[PDB]
Amino acid sequence: MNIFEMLRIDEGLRLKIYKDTEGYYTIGIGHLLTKSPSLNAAKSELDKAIGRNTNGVITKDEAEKLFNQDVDAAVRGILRNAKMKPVYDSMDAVRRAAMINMVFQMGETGVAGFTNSMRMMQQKRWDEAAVNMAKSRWYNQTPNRAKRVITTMRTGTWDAYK
Ligand SMILES: [Cl-]
Ligand SMILES: [Cl-]
Repeated sequence: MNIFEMLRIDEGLRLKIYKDTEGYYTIGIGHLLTKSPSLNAAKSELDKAIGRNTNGVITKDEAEKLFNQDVDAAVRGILRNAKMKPVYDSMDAVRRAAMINMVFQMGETGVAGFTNSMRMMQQKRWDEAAVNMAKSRWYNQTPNRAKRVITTMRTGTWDAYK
């Protein structure tokens, strides 16, 4: 197990434009196209990212290609972030994966609001961090996924994904 398998489980795979849980157009493995309500807008964004006239449909290879780019960008975002980097650097690999999943789902902006939790993470206070993270819109909106990620943060193992 690695970050890629993990996120593939959490996000699934759809080759056609679809609305995610918040109702934003998305495609592939969690690739958000746009938050605007125009499907055209979306299609336009899609074509821009793929480099062709997709007509709202992509292949599996294309989806995986967007996915590689997206994972990479998320890691890089963490490293470039002054408050996150040190937390991330302080943790083992499994827990790092958990943080990348959060940033991938909610962006640097959303993750940005887990300060308190990140403090406890840095201090290796797992149980507490886990409890603090559950107090969030994130957990209330997408509880099953949140739970998986929280257990992974808490335990440092992949048990939630087995
Ligand atoms: Cl893109
Ligand atoms: Cl969920």
